[PDB]
Formats: sequence, structure tokens, C-alpha cells
Amino acid sequence: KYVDKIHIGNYEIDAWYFSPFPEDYGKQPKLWLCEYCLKYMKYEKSYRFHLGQCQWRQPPGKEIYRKSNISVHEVDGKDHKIYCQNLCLLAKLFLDHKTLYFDVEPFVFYILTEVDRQGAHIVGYFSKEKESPDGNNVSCIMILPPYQRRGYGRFLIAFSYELSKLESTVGSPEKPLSDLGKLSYRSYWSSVLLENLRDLSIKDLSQMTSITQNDIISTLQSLNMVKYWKGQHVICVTPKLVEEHLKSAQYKKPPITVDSVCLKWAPP
Ligand SMILES: CCCOc1cc(C)c(F)c(C(=O)NNS(=O)(=O)c2ccccc2)c1
Ligand code: NA
Ligand SMILES: [Zn+2]
Repeated sequence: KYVDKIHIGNYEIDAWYFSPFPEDYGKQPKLWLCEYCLKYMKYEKSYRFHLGQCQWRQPPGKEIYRKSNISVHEVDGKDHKIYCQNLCLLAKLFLDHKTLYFDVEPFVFYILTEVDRQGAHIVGYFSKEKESPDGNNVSCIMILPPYQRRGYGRFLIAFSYELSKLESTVGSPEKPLSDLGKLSYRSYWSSVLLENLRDLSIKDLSQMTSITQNDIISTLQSLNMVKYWKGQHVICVTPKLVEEHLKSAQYKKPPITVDSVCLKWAPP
């Protein structure tokens, strides 16, 4: 029997996938998780006692982004091993393709939280390899179900690319992406490139956005905005065609913006 249900904060959440919590934890009808330190527990009573005792009111690591009540914490896998292991076990409940949960030292984790009077409440995260040979600026990215499709995933996607910009590099999320992950990345890519085309070669768009040329090309192909000439993809769009796409339905929800002014981060 596997963990099939968790209590975290004020949410009960059904699992989507197997995650390798220890066997005696999976046998319980429900797993209880401290929303601040991510300690997982077998019983409501041990959960209630921990809450009265736990002094954490936010993730560990350093707050590298804060605007109003939106906050991002950078957490090194080597400095906060247990925390990051528990984060990975949590994420695996909602990610089919994640495979790494206990060797967290090669990773840095970026925790998105939403703050109120009580503390900084975890929304989701993405992990990133400290040294990515394949040029991946995201290893795994996960939004907890009650926060999905509400702008938090787009924020985190945009955030990963702001780091890539500061690193003077391009990057792409590690594949395979989840079903909702694909739609989210394609929508973010379209929004960003269409906005830049409204306000340029494919190499220019890549340097301005840190989106890889392949991801730019595949996105422009889905928008039918690229011509092919003698082995080279070429951007072929009229300023009116861009506006037609942009005012369409799906680009109407107001995003949580990444304000680079509020991002306190220096590249390694
Ligand atoms: C738990 C498994 C998957 O977890 C995720 C992962 C990602 C990358 C997500 F983006 C989301 C998510 O919630 N997307 N919807 S969205 O934020 O409103 C959005 C709107 C427009 C353009 C992009 C995103 C959930
Ligand atoms: Na649920
Ligand atoms: Zn705790």
C-alpha cells in the first residue's frame, strides 16, 4: 500500500503517483506534512504536536525574491539535505517522471511561497542542477494541485528564465514534461515571444529571453510564424498577425509578474 493522500497546511490532497516514502508511512491512510519544515508524519496527533512545537514559518535557505507576499527561497541540496529530500518525496506524488529523491546534493531548489500573517505557505518549487551539462535550467517543476492553473506555474517558469538571463545562458526544462507542464511551457513561450515581436532574428529572441532556439522554433512553428529558406528557419510574421494571437482568449488572465528589481541573486 502506497501513500495516496496527504494533509499539508489546510489542504487534503490526493496522490497522483507512487512516491517512495518508507513502507510504514505508506500503509497509513493519510500522511501529515508540516507545511514549513516538510516533516512527514503518520498520525494526526503527532502532526498536532509538531505544529505546536515547530518554529519554522518559512522555507530554509535564503529569500532571493520578495515582492508583496510572493516569495522565492533558494535552498542548496547540500546544506539542507533532509528538507530537500522531503520536498522531493512530496513532489514525486504529483510527478510521474521524477526519479531522484535522496541524492539531493547536486541540486539547488527554489521554493515558491505565498505569505500571510501566519507564515510563508508553500505553493510549489523547481529544482535545478548546480552544473547542467545539457543546458537544463529546470530539472523538475511542480505546483501543488490546489494552486495549479492559477498563475503560479507561469511565475516559476518565468523565474527560471530570469536566472538563465542573469547567468548569460539559454536553458530548457529537462524532458519529459508532464501533460500540464507541456501546455504551461508552450503557453509561456508563446506569450513571451509574441510580446517581443509586438514591441528580430531567432538568435535575437533567444538572447533576449534565454529561451533556446529549438524551443523558439518549435513554438513559432506551432504559431505558423516561421518560413524555411535553404536550411534555415526564418521568422515571418506581420505585426497584425502578432496582435491577433495576443488578444486571443488564453492570454487574458493577468500574470504574477517576475519583477527583476525584486530578484536578489548573483550567478554562481
Ligand atoms: C504538479 C505537476 C505539474 O505541476 C505544474 C507544473 C508547471 C510547470 C505548471 F506550470 C503548473 C501550472 O499550474 N500551470 N498553470 S499556470 O500557472 O496558470 C500557467 C499559465 C500560463 C502559462 C504557463 C503556466 C503545474
Ligand atoms: Na485533491
Ligand atoms: Zn515543521
